Amino acid sequence: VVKLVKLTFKSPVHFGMKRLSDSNHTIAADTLFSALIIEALQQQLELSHLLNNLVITDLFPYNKTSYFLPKPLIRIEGYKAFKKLTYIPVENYSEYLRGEIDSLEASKIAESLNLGKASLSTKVSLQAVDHNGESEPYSVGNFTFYPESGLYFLAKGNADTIGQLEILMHALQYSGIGGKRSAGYGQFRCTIEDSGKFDSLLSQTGNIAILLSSAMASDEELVDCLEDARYLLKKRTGFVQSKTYADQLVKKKDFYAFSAGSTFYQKFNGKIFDVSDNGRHSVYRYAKAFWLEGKI
Amino acid sequence: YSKIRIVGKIDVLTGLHIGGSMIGAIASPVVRDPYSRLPIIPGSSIKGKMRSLLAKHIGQDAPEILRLFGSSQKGAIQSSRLQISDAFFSKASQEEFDKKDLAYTETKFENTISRLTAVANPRQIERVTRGASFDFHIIYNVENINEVMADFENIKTAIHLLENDYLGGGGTRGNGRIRFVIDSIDTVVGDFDSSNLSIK
Amino acid sequence: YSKIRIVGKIDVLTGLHIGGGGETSMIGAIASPVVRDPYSRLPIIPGSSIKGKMRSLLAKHIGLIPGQKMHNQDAPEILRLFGSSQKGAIQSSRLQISDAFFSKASQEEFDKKDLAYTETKFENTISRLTAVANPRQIERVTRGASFDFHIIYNVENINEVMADFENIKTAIHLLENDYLGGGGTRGNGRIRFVIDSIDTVVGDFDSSNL
Amino acid sequence: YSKIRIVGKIDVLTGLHIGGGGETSMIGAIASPVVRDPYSRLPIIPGSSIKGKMRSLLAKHIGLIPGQKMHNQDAPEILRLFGSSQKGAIQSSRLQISDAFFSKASQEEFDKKDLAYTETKFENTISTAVANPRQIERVTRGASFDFHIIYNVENINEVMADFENIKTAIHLLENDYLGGGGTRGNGRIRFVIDSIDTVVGDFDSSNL
Amino acid sequence: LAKTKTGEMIDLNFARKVVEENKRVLFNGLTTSKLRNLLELINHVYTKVYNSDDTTLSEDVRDELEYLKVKFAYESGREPAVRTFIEKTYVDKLVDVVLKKNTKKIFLDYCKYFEALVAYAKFY
Amino acid sequence: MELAKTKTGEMIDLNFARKVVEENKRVIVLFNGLTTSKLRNLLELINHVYTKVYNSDDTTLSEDVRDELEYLKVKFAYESGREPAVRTFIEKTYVDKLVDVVLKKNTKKIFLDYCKYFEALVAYAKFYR
Amino acid sequence: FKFELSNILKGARISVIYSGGDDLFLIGAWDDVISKALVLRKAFTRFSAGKLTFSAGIGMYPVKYPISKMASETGVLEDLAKRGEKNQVALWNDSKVFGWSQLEEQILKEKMIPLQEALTNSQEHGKSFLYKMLELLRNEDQINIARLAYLLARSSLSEELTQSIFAWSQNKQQKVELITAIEYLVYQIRE
Repeated sequence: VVKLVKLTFKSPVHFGMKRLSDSNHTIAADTLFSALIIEALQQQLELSHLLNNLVITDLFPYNKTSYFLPKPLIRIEGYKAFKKLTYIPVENYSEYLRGEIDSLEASKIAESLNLGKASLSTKVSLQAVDHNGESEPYSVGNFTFYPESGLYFLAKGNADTIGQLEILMHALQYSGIGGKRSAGYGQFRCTIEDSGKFDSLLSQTGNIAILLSSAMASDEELVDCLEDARYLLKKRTGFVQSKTYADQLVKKKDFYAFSAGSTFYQKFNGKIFDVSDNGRHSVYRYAKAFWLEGKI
Repeated sequence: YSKIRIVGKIDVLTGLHIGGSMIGAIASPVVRDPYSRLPIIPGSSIKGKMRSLLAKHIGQDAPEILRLFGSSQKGAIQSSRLQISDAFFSKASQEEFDKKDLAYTETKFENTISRLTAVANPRQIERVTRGASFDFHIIYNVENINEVMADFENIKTAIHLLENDYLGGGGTRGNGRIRFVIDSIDTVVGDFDSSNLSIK
Repeated sequence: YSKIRIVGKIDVLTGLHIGGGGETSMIGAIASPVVRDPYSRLPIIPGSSIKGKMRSLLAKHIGLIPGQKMHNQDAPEILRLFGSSQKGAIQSSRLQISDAFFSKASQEEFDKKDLAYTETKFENTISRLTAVANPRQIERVTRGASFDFHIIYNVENINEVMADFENIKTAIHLLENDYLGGGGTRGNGRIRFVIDSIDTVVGDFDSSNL
Repeated sequence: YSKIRIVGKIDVLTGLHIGGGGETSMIGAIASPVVRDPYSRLPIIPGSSIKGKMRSLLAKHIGLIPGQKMHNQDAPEILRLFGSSQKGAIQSSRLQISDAFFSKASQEEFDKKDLAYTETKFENTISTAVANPRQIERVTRGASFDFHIIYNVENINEVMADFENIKTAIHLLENDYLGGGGTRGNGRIRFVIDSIDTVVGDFDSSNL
Repeated sequence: LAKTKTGEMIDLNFARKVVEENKRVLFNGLTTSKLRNLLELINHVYTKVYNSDDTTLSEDVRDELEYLKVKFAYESGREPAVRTFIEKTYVDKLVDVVLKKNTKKIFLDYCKYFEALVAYAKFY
Repeated sequence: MELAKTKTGEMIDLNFARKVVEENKRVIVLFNGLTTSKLRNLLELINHVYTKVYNSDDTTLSEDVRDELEYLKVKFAYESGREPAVRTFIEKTYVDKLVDVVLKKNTKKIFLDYCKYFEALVAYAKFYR
Repeated sequence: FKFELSNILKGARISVIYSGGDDLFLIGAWDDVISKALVLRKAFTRFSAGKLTFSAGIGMYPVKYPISKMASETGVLEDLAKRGEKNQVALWNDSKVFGWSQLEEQILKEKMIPLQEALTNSQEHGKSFLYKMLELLRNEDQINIARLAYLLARSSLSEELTQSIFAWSQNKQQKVELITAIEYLVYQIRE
């Protein structure tokens, strides 16, 4: 049961990269899945459905006109325009896979992305000032989406899993996503419905398979999948966000996952990876693979 | 788990200058939405001002302050009950300012008479114009039902102080007087009841 | 924590000229307009103006330390009242002056008798050599106007509230004897603090004595 | 820091005319109206006029520096009394001469005698012997305005010299004219001091 | 101010209309000096009303306006051109209308009408 | 700007103000001998009503403002009669026609635009001298 | 970009943070940085004999401004300068993207230097006149052209300079250059 979930962000969102100052347009599937797991823990919903039957996709830009998908990593025959290009609309995706898109069209597509404006809010901490100290400046990156634009993701799962996802997303609307939530960022409203265009696009058979989420194969299937594969091993890491994990904030075990848009000739079913060591509970890093087939 | 939505307005009783350039221009421009250019109140500023005022009222290391506004101390990790989103220039106030053709932000010229040379150093500070209303959205998290009444009493005290104490800016010199208007208090998530709960 | 509210009105005497933003003025119009509240286009007395003027007067009355340069080098009473920013000794300003907006009573009194809130005063500048006069149009608030002023005192040390309010009264007396605005040495800015309603808006502190 | 108040009255001798810059006037009337207080619609002697005239007269009496271009180049005593704006040498103006409002006693006297506070003197300008009619509104003779002067004690030792300069300036202003049209007679005035009191500070005003 | 014949309203534009109607010479031989004397007669009471703050016309002002009517009648007798000017401009009736109104606003409106008469007579 | 059209049909704006000042500039006597002081007197007559409307925020012109505008027309006619140069200035600049136009329109914006046109006239007269 | 770049920057108060194959990043005195950027463009034209061009971004920051923030903002300026027509320098704000010849000659030589000459020669003028001009030019209300003409008429400046300033103000793509020249001059003549 594929469900497209669109998110319109009332407030600017951090979605920070490794730096707090750094701001990203979107977040990977692991971040959204961690948010869902946190919400399920708060809402006291069972995690079996999310861990087993739920397959989500990296949040992707969408404008007033089209929905954007990550640029597939395929051989192309003005390479700089393609390299700077990051997201391709749904209709142009098949054309890009076939290779009909040229450098001028690639630049036009990259300019067509009207997701939002990235800014760097400058803030201070006055906690030290009371204690005979000095204010500490810091910077929080943010990405203010244009009113029609937002972030969408496809979630595939069982009907019960889809309903639990609906409840979790309804709660996450007010919980928020990304960084510096509960400090004025990350608030959004989500609308989840069946998407005809994505249901048709996913129901395709092609010689190549494109990752729609930050995923990583298990050690048994990596040998099969990695052959003839064009990918981008993105470093996913960070600190654990929970109250019961440890007395203090502890970094997650460093993880490396194939980025969205990576093309594999042989598909692999991703695995929920545990990146928690010496903690009271387990930290789930979502690396389940959402695949889109295509012909090149 | 319950989530209580608090939607209201912040009325700028006296020009609000949150802040955060060109020669002979505003050297301290207020924070604005990068796309719409409308002046906004960061949720960080509201949260910090409320936390500081409530800390002064309680006295931060107080358990109420840590639970309400979040804590990351060793052995004390507490999610912030109050998620105070950025207050945005309300559409009604935007229309009111478009009528009469008034700028959303005023450039207030100030100077600095020194004690040594008596010379004046000038500054042009941008302030959100008086009479502007910001739509503020806050989410309260019910981690413990027994603590909800005490937390909302603390929020009421903080809001009263923030109605008496300026918001972000040079408020001791007048820049930042605000008034809170609580339009609604609803429980978006959960079966909790917020009818008795009142911010003001 | 206690917050004491001083709500009253400042009644103009000679007419004060708190200069505005120096916006683009019409040729032959007021060369130096007053600061006005943009929403109501009414002249106001900024809280920064009152605070700075009374702080400077109080510092002069107490006595400036020799070779004083920064504001944070004031007397400890002035630093305690109006605040300090010295690194490692940041004292919070107990006094939070607010902009004194044009009072509704005086606004109605000016709507009656067909009186404009601000009057354009013509002045000149006789040259020291050529004896030529340069015209100048200065906007000044009318003498009969009144501005509702709002101050808030924060009770940080209950023992020092009496001394701080005595300093506040001394500064108000100085400001009444002095001017509040631009051109006071030429007769623009005389005021008086007629109404004073000191009440404890927040806390258990008793402000009846104050 | 001592604020010394000099309160008194100033009474016109030949008719004071401080113009208001012209205003809506019927043809042949109110050609050059006098400056009036907007609130009471009453004639007023601006503090700016008194201070400027006294400063200029004191500068002339002391002696202007050759080729003086700005008022910040007067004598040091004048700069310490009436203020200075020189770069790096700013001197606070101890004299804070304020607007001389129409005295209530004189206003009620004029009301009792059915006399207008201001006389519209009708004069002309002979050219060809062609005149140019004009109605100058000058303050009626015998009208007293209460003047209030604040003196700040920036330096205690200099108070005697500053007040001697103030007395000299008052003497010059009484001897000279005030406002405009002095060469034609209108603008001669007289000071009647009521009391010099040190409202603020420990300084003694009895000697002053 | 007042209503003329056929619904016409006394106004500065009406003053221009009267001046252009009587133009041929003006008002069957009116000169600038006679109108100037009439304006001088207006000037004293105008200044008296302008100085007074009270909206209601003072008693001495009303008596001055009655004497103004008398002096207008005398001027009309002295010169036929002045009589023609008065009857064409309806100034004499305007003085009575102002007295009836007993308001500073109506008096200043009448003074502005007479000022417009003088200005348009000078212009034409 | 966007006030009215001249008899010839040329649009009236700040550019038209500069153009008419340039046309009447004769070498520098402007508008057939118009001295600066006469123009400044007309500008002060403008500035009275300009301040009255600038303080006010009402979109429609208040009745007192309309009466002062009609009195302004009267003063313009009086100055035209008293000084031929002022008459030429008003005729070439079409100021009186613009006053009746703003009286017809009865808008704060159109009055402010007319005041800006008069200010441009004064500024360009000072500049082209 | 390794040796001749060092030869070009000889007496300037500039520290070259790095200079790669094509990328160059240097922080120094604002006026020195702008002047040496212009000199570097001229020497690049001389060495490349036309042909290759380069586009740059110049930003002005306080001394205590964070290095990361300065680098990021200057990179944004350079990216905007690259956008559309290349061989452009984005000076200070994003509104001031100008061609190299436009910045070197049409702004500094054409407008900034005459203004500096007038302000230094005039004994009755100063920074206040420059700031009044700047406010009139930045107001952008279509009426401030007349007020600027009035100010210039009362200014008692050079007749040719007065006419040049009025002509620059009356036309876009030259009013912004005059604003840039005035801002550069007032920055230069700060105490």
